[PDB]
Amino acid sequence: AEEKLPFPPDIDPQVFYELPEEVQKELMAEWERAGA
Amino acid sequence: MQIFVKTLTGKTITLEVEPSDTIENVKAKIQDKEGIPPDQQRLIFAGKQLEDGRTLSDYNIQKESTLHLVLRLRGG
Repeated sequence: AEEKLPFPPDIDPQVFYELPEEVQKELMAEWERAGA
Repeated sequence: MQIFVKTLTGKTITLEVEPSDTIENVKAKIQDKEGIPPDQQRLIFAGKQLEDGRTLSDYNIQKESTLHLVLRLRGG
């Protein structure tokens, strides 16, 4: 949560948190495997 | 007629559709507007997380219904 995730480019947590967790959370796990 | 698919950056793709197109046709028009692979597209409408074998009429989607996009990243 140290903003270690792929921020700030390609996405913003105001253009993808506009969802149910069920797909924001998969994004939050997809970035973990993305290299983050 | 043309829906407003808001992408992961706040931009709004706008492309023509019909109640005889399908949820894979909207991804194919997005593949024209952005060149994004339908294999990573994850089109959504009010969070009713759309399918890939329906029609816009099947969801009472209108010509400016607005949608969202939340692509897959796969691994790299």
